[PDB]
Amino acid sequence: MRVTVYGFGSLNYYSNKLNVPEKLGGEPPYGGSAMAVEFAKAGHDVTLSDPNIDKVPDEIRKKVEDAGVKLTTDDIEAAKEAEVAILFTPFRGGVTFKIAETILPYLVENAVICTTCTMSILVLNSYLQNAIFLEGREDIGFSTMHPAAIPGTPQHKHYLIATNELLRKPIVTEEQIEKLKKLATDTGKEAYLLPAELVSPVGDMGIVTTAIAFAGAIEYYKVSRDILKTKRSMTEFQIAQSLQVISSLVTKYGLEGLIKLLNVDAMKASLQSMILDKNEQPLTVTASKLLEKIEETIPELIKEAENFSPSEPTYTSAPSPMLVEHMEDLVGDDVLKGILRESWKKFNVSERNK
Amino acid sequence: MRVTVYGFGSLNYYSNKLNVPEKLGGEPPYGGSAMAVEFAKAGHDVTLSDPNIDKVPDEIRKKVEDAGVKLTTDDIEAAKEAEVAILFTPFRGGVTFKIAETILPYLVENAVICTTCTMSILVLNSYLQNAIFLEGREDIGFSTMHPAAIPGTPQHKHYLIATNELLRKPIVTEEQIEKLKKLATDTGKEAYLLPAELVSPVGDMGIVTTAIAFAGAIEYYKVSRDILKTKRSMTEFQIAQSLQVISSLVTKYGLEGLIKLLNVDAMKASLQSMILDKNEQPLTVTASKLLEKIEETIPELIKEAENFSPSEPTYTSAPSPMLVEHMEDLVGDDVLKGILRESWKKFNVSERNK
Ligand SMILES: Nc1nc(=O)c2c([nH]1)NC[C@@H]1CN(c3ccc(C(=O)N[C@@H](CCC(=O)O)C(=O)O)cc3)C=[N+]21
Ligand SMILES: Nc1nc(=O)c2c([nH]1)NC[C@@H]1CN(c3ccc(C(=O)N[C@@H](CCC(=O)O)C(=O)O)cc3)C=[N+]21
Ligand code: NA
Ligand code: NA
Ligand code: NA
Ligand code: NA
Ligand code: NA
Ligand code: NA
Repeated sequence: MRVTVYGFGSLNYYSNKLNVPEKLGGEPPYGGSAMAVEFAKAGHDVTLSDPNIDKVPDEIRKKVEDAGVKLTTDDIEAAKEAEVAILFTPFRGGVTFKIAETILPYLVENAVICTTCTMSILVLNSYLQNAIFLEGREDIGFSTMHPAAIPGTPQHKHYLIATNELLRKPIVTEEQIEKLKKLATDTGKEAYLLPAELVSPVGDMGIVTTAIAFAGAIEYYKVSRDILKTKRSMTEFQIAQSLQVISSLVTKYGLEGLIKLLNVDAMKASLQSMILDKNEQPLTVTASKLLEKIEETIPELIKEAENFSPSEPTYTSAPSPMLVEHMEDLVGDDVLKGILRESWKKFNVSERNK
Repeated sequence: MRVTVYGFGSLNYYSNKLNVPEKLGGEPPYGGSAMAVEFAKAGHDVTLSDPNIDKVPDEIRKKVEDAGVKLTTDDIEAAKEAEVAILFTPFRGGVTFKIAETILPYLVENAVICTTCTMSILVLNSYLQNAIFLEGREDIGFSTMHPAAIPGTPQHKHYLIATNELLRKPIVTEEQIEKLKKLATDTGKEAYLLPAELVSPVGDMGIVTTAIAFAGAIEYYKVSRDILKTKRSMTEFQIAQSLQVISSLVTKYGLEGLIKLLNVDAMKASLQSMILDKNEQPLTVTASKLLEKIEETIPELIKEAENFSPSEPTYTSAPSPMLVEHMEDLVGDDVLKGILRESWKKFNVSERNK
């Protein structure tokens, strides 16, 4: 199939800033370039478009070209025969939007546009609605080829592919998803099909918080089921509440607010009474140990927390899905969609140091 | 001061169901009874009201009475001179509401009603609004004496006391809070003053999820700051999103939905690329290890997840505080308060096994 990868990947970031050969493995080139080489080795007709191809050293460029990858700096020309367009584009503001809007009229009929860790597919799909109406591109599909790893490292053994699950309207077809699954299996990677909204919390760097919180909830569920002998309904309410509260505090008041309002000393004290089976509670015990010296590890945050004051009140435990249902019933989806747009932009209050 | 503790504490639960002397320490009686004995030893005029005082063994009853605690089965008479009324009442439906509504006209002027781990003070305060209007008890204060531990165990060294912080309207006065702080310091306990909405996620059994997720977010913040060298705004967005998503999934689809939709295999794979400094990432490493055998530990949930299907779509990442602000602007608080009522009731979809 004809695949165009947009973005080589930052050579300096993966070599000097984050020592990827040392911390994870493999050798440069990492990122979009590695993805392209793999698709080309599988026998796909691959093009890699990047405006800075001339800054790539000759030895690395030659290695990429030898695999069969066609290199170019022309994004529009690179889109012309593309059945799959993968955006390995900057975190930087507006670069991904610009590229997607520019290639949109040139992609082949039924082409699918895929984002990676730097852009939510839902944010991109929403941003392009008027362009789709104007260019009559309702045939274009939207999904992801999220590596949830750095391509070129031994850890990259899969791709997270966004599906229509949990969405009100579809953004991709079954045929398009099959093409993405094939790109993954043709290159020896496991294809993980997830609801589109979950690709980011599962694939991005936040997987650390996602997995620790999820593992912590299962640990609390096992203590509740086996030791406290409490009701499932009570256990699920406690998990939902704890996580909604922390999320609300970080969103509204930042990490400094989260720390000042929850009270680390209180959490540490309270947690002592839930250490009921040391052998069956690895995370509780590990977390308790961390809370003991937490102030030495994050002095900069402890200082912000000491100078923090909540500017206005809020309902930290209000369950989002319940507020979402009420809002949808009261004003409808389009009106509600003009909220998930303002959230991702923060990736405002953070800028103003709030 | 005159304090009335409502509820002895369940002798069978703390001795046979949860082996408290073995798992935590100390000796029976645990709970409300222990709290009463401590306030009586400090020199307070203490009354303990419980309908089942005659079921308490004589030796345990004698030990309580010897400390100066007045035992009774009459809740109304027990309220008559009470400056502080502490509800160490059942998790069981409507028992706490009944007692609070019944003693409300008899408490002394400016008395404060305190809940413990079995009832949110905000839920109770909301439920009693018409009774307060009718009995002209706008002088009554609402707060907590949450042990965030089992009173009588060596771990119980503090109390969580609800304040007006983060609330739109106050529920307690400074004088009332000072009385609670005194009950705590008079009995050698640390007084932890928290915003009323945070007493439950910090004090209740959910502290396991609260502390693991919080510790996990700080661990991810340190990896982001020191190793990835990414922006604070990006880090806080990732923490907020991860936790909002997990909370939304558990609230709407239960633990079985959470497990099926996030995909444990995907989370485990993705997490491998964020293990960047083993020595500085205890929770990531511990969580990764747990995900490896997670299916053997919770087969009952893995089976529900296999038979799970989302009934309707939702926005799992919608930030609650943003939806709260919009709702408050669109319909006002009273209209919005008729939502936090339906949430706590679940402590519906859970009952229907959804
Ligand atoms: N499951 C998984 N998902 C990931 O998404 C993932 C991972 N594992 N392992 C490590 C790579 C690395 N990573 C970065 C995050 C932010 C910046 C970032 O903020 N870069 C800025 C500037 C960085 C700088 O110059 O210091 C930028 O490109 O604009 C970079 C790299 C996430 N990764
Ligand atoms: N920081 C902290 N906060 C706590 O709130 C806390 C703690 N540590 N350590 C352990 C005690 C124990 N605990 C229970 C939770 C639910 C039931 C429960 O659901 N009981 C049911 C029935 C129990 C049965 O009969 O099996 C009931 O009373 O109706 C009991 C006990 C929370 N505790
Ligand atoms: Na996230
Ligand atoms: Na902040
Ligand atoms: Na809901
Ligand atoms: Na909780
Ligand atoms: Na459930
Ligand atoms: Na907000």
